[PDB]
Amino acid sequence: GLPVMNTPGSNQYLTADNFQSPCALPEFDVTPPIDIPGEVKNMMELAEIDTMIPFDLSATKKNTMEMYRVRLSDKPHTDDPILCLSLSPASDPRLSHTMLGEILNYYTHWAGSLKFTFLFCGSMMATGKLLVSYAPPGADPPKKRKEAMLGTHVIWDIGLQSSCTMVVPWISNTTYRQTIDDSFTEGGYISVFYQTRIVVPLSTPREMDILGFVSACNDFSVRLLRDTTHIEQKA
Amino acid sequence: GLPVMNTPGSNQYLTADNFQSPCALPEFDVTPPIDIPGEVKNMMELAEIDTMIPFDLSATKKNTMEMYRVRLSDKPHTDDPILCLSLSPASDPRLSHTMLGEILNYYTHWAGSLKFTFLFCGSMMATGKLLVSYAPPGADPPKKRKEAMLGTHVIWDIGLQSSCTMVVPWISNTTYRQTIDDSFTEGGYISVFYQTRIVVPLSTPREMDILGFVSACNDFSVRLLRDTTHIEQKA
Amino acid sequence: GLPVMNTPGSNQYLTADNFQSPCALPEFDVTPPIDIPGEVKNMMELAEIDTMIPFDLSATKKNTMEMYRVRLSDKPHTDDPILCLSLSPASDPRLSHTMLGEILNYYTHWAGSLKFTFLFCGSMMATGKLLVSYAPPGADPPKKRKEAMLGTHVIWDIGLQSSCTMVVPWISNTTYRQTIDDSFTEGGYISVFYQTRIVVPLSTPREMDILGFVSACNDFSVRLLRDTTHIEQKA
Amino acid sequence: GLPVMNTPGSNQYLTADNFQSPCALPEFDVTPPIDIPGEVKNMMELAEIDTMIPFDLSATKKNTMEMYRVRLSDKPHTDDPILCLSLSPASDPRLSHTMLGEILNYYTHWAGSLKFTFLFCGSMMATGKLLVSYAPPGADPPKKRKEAMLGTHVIWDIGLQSSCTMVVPWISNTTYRQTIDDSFTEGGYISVFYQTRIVVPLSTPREMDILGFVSACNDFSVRLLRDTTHIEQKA
Amino acid sequence: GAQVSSQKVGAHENSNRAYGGSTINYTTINYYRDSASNAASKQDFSQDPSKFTEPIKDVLIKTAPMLN
Amino acid sequence: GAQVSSQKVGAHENSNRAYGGSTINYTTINYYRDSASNAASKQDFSQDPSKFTEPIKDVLIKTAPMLN
Amino acid sequence: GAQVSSQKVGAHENSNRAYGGSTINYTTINYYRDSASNAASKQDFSQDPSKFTEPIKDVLIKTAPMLN
Amino acid sequence: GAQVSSQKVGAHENSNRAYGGSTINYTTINYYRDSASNAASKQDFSQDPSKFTEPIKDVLIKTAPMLN
Amino acid sequence: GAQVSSQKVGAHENSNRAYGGSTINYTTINYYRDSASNAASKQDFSQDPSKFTEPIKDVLIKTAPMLN
Amino acid sequence: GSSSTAATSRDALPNTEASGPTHSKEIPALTAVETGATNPLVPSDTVQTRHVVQHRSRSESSIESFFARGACVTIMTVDNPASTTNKDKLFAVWKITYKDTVQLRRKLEFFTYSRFDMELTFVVTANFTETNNGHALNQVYQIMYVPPGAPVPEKWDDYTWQTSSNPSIFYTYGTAPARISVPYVGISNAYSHFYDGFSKVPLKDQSAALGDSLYGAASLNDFGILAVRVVNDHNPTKVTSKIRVYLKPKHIRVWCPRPPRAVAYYGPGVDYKDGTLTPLSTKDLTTY
Amino acid sequence: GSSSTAATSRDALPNTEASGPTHSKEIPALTAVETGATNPLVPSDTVQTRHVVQHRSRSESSIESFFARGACVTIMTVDNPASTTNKDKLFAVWKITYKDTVQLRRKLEFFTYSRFDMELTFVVTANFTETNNGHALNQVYQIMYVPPGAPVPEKWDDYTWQTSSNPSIFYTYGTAPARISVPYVGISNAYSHFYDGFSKVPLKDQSAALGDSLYGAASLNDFGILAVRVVNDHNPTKVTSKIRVYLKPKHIRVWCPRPPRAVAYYGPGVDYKDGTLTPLSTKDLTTY
Ligand SMILES: CCCCCCCCCCCCCCCC(=O)O
Ligand SMILES: CCCCCCCCCCCCCCCC(=O)O
Ligand SMILES: *C(=O)CCCCCCCCCCCCC
Ligand SMILES: *C(=O)CCCCCCCCCCCCC
Ligand SMILES: *C(=O)CCCCCCCCCCCCC
Ligand SMILES: *C(=O)CCCCCCCCCCCCC
Ligand SMILES: *C(=O)CCCCCCCCCCCCC
Repeated sequence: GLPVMNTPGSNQYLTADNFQSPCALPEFDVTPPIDIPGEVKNMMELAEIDTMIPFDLSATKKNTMEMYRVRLSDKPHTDDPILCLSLSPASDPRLSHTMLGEILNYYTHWAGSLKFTFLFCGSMMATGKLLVSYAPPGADPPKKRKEAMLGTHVIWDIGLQSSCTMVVPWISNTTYRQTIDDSFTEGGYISVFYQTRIVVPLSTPREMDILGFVSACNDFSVRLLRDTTHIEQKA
Repeated sequence: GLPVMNTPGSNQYLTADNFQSPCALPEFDVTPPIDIPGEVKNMMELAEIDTMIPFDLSATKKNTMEMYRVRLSDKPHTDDPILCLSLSPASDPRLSHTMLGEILNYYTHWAGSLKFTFLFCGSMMATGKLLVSYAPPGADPPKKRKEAMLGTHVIWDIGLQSSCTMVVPWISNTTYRQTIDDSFTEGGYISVFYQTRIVVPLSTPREMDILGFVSACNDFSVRLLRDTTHIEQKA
Repeated sequence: GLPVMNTPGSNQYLTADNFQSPCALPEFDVTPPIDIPGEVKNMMELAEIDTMIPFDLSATKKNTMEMYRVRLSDKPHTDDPILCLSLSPASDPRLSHTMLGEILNYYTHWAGSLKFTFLFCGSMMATGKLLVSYAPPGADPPKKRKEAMLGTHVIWDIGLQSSCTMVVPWISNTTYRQTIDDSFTEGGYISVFYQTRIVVPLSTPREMDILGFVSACNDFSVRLLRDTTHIEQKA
Repeated sequence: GLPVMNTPGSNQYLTADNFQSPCALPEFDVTPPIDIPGEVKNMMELAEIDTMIPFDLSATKKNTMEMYRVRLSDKPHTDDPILCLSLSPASDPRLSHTMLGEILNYYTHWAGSLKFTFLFCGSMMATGKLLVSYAPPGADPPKKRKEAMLGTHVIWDIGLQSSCTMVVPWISNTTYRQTIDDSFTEGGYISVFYQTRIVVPLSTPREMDILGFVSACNDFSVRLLRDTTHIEQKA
Repeated sequence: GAQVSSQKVGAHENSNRAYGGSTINYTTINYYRDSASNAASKQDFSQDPSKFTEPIKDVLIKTAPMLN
Repeated sequence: GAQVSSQKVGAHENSNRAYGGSTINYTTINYYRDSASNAASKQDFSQDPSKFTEPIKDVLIKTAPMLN
Repeated sequence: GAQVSSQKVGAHENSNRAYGGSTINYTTINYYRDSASNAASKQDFSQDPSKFTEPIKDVLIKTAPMLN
Repeated sequence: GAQVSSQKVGAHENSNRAYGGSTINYTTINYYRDSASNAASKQDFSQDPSKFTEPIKDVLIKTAPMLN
Repeated sequence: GAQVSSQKVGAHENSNRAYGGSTINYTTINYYRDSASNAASKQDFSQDPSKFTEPIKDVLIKTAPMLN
Repeated sequence: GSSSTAATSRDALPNTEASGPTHSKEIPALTAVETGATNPLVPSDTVQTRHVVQHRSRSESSIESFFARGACVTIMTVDNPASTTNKDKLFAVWKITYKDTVQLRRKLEFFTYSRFDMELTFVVTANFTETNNGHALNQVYQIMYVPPGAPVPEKWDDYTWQTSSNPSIFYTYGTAPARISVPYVGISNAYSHFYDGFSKVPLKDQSAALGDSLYGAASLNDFGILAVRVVNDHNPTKVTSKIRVYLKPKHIRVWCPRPPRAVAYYGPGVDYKDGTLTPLSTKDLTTY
Repeated sequence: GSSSTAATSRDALPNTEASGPTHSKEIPALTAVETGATNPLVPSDTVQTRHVVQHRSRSESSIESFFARGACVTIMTVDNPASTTNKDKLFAVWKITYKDTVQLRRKLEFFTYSRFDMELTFVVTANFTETNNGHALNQVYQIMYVPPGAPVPEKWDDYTWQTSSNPSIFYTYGTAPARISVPYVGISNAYSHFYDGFSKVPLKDQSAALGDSLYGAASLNDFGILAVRVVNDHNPTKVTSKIRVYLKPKHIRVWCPRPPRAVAYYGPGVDYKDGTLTPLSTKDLTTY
């Protein structure tokens, strides 16, 4: 026979291998594909779709439809935050179960720009200006508009175009970040503030909700496939 | 030796494999073929041959020559069925032991059109019109001519051409059906009715038989080879 | 290393295999051939050589020089046989230990034409005509000249050409026969009769011997190598 | 992986094999050769060098310098031998420890011509004629000049060219001889006789020595490598 | 002495610069002198079933009366 | 019937007369007639996400008002 | 340094676009320097049996008397 | 897709019609798509040590005074 | 990068359309970068023994007197 | 160097053509099965059809593919007992056949005649039988093909196991199942799955006993035997082993189709046994 | 690169030609076996024949194919006992020959002389012998070829097993049977299966004892010995092993055909033994 010499690795089963193997059903008459609508070629296509953020995970709102509603009101101007969220897309509880977060939990590393879009759901008669902010990490997390306004931000004017997008540009020391809470690869702070105040005329609801959505930009990628902690099978 | 590394599958014996192996009788002087009549190249050639259906499997007729005879008579017109059969060619007891059925029991999946041909065996003086029907599944199985007549059907006029063929066109949701009784891949209903009635003159038998045959059309195929339940070896 | 996958047959030793193997004496200075007379290229060359038949295996003649001598005499014409032998070249006791028979006992199958040559060893003054016969199988084996004369035969006139050959043409239902006694592949009957009678003048021996020889023709072949029952080693 | 099937021989270690194997010191900076005088390319080059024969292995001379000296004297002519030796170069005790003999004891077979050269070490005033003989085997070994003179021989005249060579031409039935004492491949007899006598004038030593040497000719070869019995290691 | 043949591809991977599309071939080399040692090629032929389905001496024209 | 393709090299060894630089290729030969037996080539295609991200009938121009 | 030779095919599979017909060859490569290591090729010659069956000095013409 | 390269031969066998002399080459074929799977080629480059031994802004001329 | 060389055939099988005669070659491919890993080729040279058998300064003519 | 590759088994079946309403003297539906022919209709002969590009093929029901599987044809038992046993060391002898089991036999018997190369694969298993703690070293088995006429072994260790000419496989326990191929070895131009005849003509002039033979039997199918032994000498702890033989008919041609076996097999011929003759179950004529 | 490939062993034999009635002075049937020739007839010389295209060949009876099988030529016993044994560890010594068994010997002896390369395959089996529960670890065997003249081992562990020059095989128990090839190594131009002579000429002038030697013996066939040992040190539980040696003569030529051995072998020469000289059985001259 041809002289051969077995190397290390011989007879192992690596579950990530990629080898040929004999067919148990030779000459099977395979059914051809049809052109089904909705084919997907890459998981990042799903990450580019806006999905809604469960912002309010208070003890009574978490795990109910109310977790998605951020309540605003026509109260006098304040510089205090409407919401505060950490840019940890696979591990902050508000982002980790969005479609982007749930795909990032099958990978160890993420990189690229993200975007947050907010939808105003008050009445047509309600007006207002809000400030949406992203502060890259390393300083006191913004708790007042004065600090949030110094980072990346969009001042949103509410009106006929119902929604507003803030892009979180990829700003990072490492070339990829971890998909777990980690200080070395921390991403910074997202916050929303009242810029002026919500104003309504009489006979109008004085309280209303905004909804927020997150999606990846076209420069976004992930790597190092891994199992997720989001499902388990006990016994 | 050439460095090699064994992969999974090494040393297994897959009974469906297709490998080379050393010859125990090298340089054997093989006897050449002769041109024997009747060579077969594909099992579906056998499925295209008409074979006779054991339609009447009553407790006293089953397993006797009488199971193949469908008795008709010159009785007054009725809309009630002469016979009722399910289009389950490998598992309805009337079809599963025909040559088509017995080949389909070596495969898991079947697809394509079928055809039923009936032979009138009464006297030359007997006349009549019958209605042969195929109703694709999903509605009440036809028990009256009124319903059977709404599906695929052939009205057979008895006469010098002794026989009549109804084609069961391949009409199916799945691209292949199972060769077992299964609702998801059910095939529908075959039935025969009196269209007018059998009429005979005097001095003529008033009762007579028809024989039915089934065969596959040229668009018929099977796949996923499997063992049959039609033979066993106990101990 | 190159990814490989062991198949069935791996590590077996098939005694009929034909593989390469490492040399235990590399660069050995091999002695060259010389042109020795008598080289043989195929065992059937040996089967084409006439060797003498032990025709008379009676209890007192078997295993002695007398077994090779067929005794004739000048007795009055009879239609009764001088000898009777079955055409089973590897298993009839008279043929199986001839060179043809002993080579056929290393093979399972034989095919082709054979030939029997008889040598008259009486005095020059003795004359006679004999009938040598081959009857292909399926009828009563010839015990009288009347029946033997209906098959393949040669009438031998004794004279200056001392010997006479009868060819047993390959006449067989199967394409090869078994090298054991077997009815399905039986070969038929060889017999010799007096055609007129042996005649001698006075002062001449009235009894004398003939010797017979068998050899294969150029259309003869064997196959399926096997061990012989003609040698053993007890304990 | 590529389907493979292990043959016999797999995993054995044949000490005469010749395979590749991984290097334990990859990219080692090897020291280059220099042109050292005295390179040898084949062991038979050493066999072609004259080395001295221990002819006299008497109980008191063996294993001393005296074993190499063959003593002659000016005694009256005799036809009796000065020395007698068998042509068994690897196994006669006088030849087996010469360089030729010790190389032949690493091989099973030897073939070719040999040569014996004798050196006269008497004084310049001593003269004489000797007869050196080789008798190929199969007859009474020569013990008298009369018989030795009938085989291959050289009559040596002692004089200014101090030495004389007799060639033992390869004369053998087999194409190679064994390197052990063996009758079938025996080589014959070497002997030396006085042809006239040694003569010296007065005031001259009347006894003196000759030394003999053996070497292979350019047609000499050996084969089938084997271990020698000339070295051992007890426990 | 390699035999290169094409595969009939059933499920195609998302690839046409390596798998699914640009005809995927496979290679066979016979290692033995005896052809009985060979694997099966499975490159087999079909035939018309007529010697079993229509063994009648005079040709069947299906649109015509079989008996005439 | 070998398929030769190129590797996308990540870490490069200090070498450009053998490894890192002069395009490193790899070889694939299929051993089986059934394409289901094949390894995955991983030479896969991407597509625009628009059928999910922008399934609207009238084209989205991002610099313009979405509602007009 | 491959040797390609043809097989004498006995049973032929139903195939002439891969097996039975278009001459089936096989391949041999010797792996060893010593020819004693080689497998047997079995490509052997036959000869006329005459040196054993007809070793007579004057040629045998079978239609003629052997003794004349 | 074989890579053939030469070996730097250290000890040479007594041979120049097969080993020692007429450049001995070796062959490499990569079996995997990922270049991390590759063996090391060891065909590596050297460089001048100057970025460590002479990191001075004005060029060192060794025959000259270093300080001038 | 295969080396093909010829074998010196000792016993020849009855064959000249495959074995014994039409020069039988064998193939070698080195799998390793280090030449120490190579098998021995055994394609070796001989030399004249003169540096040991005739190391004399003035040439030996055997038909002549060695001392003159 | 490289060779590169008329209806084939994997070709797509015919497309359905669109067909519309009809009113004419053409009568595809009427026929006469008395002729012995099957009516060659397709759906467009009796209903309106649309156009359909057909992609299905009959690739898996070619003769080769229908038979491309190893099937178990026998189980052979052997053992290696202590030397102190009263009982002889068991070696096995099996007359080669596909008729000792039923599944492959039924598939081949869809046809009257066949030609094929045979691949045999051997699966070997072993076990201890006496509730003892003694051990055994790895066994080697000899599988010897003894063709008709060769001496059948009478003892596990007699001279016949020398195998100078019979082919033998020495299989090592725990390695990949052994495997060999054999050519088409029939003494006829095809193997006969059915032989309607005898091996002897009984003659009037001969006793009935002398002219008698079994119906349907002939050496057409005598292929000899496999003889199997454990090569290892006797061991103090007894080990028993089984060799399962799998047959795959490859490179196969078949002729003259037959109705498949419908009642249980009963010996190597077509005979049937009382009490097994009712394959069909009860079903009423007008019940779906 | 690729080499691609006068009567050959697998060529079809000659066709039968059609021949009709005859009446003439041509006399194929009459002959004279005194000449030493066999009459070269074919059936058309003595009967009417039809034309037949002959397809049979003599491919399996070429010399190479007749001998293309490994045959057992010896069984060697070795063991590995406890160190406390009174008995020495058994290593085996076998003088290489094909005459210790009978089947290959009889086939080679259809000829007087032969030339071939030899393939040796080694099947190794082992077992426990004392009804004990103790165990043993996997054994390695050394098979050393000791050519004539080399020191034969006297102990399982003496210096000769160093094998610096003898070829040795170290075989690991449970792996594929070991195998090597050897060239034609005869000291003659062909191996002699029969040598009608002596290795010594007895001389008148010498004692009879000094000139004596065995009839038919010569170093033509002394090939040395195989020496085999279990390399593992002594173990508390004794294991016994057997090495079966199989010889296949490949690349073979043979000369001068002989009648095959017809009575039992009796030693390494052609001698026979009383009581074995009756190979033929009883059969009456006029009985079929
Ligand atoms: C060492 C293994 C040797 C195997 C030997 C196989 C011997 C030939 C077997 C022929 C199988 C025949 C199958 C069809 C039988 C039939 O005619 O009904
Ligand atoms: C490590 C294994 C070495 C094997 C050594 C084989 C030694 C040569 C054997 C020659 C076998 C001769 C067979 C024919 C004998 C004869 O002349 O009768
Ligand atoms: C055609 O056969 C020539 C191309 C050779 C390609 C490499 C062959 C791979 C190894 C086959 C070894 C010989 C098998 C007995
Ligand atoms: C294309 O395939 C021709 C080049 C062949 C290169 C060598 C093939 C290596 C061995 C493949 C064996 C066949 C696998 C079933
Ligand atoms: C001729 O030999 C050149 C074609 C080479 C084809 C591939 C060789 C397959 C591996 C052989 C390795 C060397 C064996 C010692
Ligand atoms: C370049 O690669 C073409 C030359 C091919 C030579 C033979 C390849 C040897 C086997 C490689 C198998 C594929 C490895 C995944
Ligand atoms: C020269 O080497 C090019 C011809 C390649 C023939 C096939 C190579 C066989 C496999 C070698 C693998 C690489 C070894 C590290």
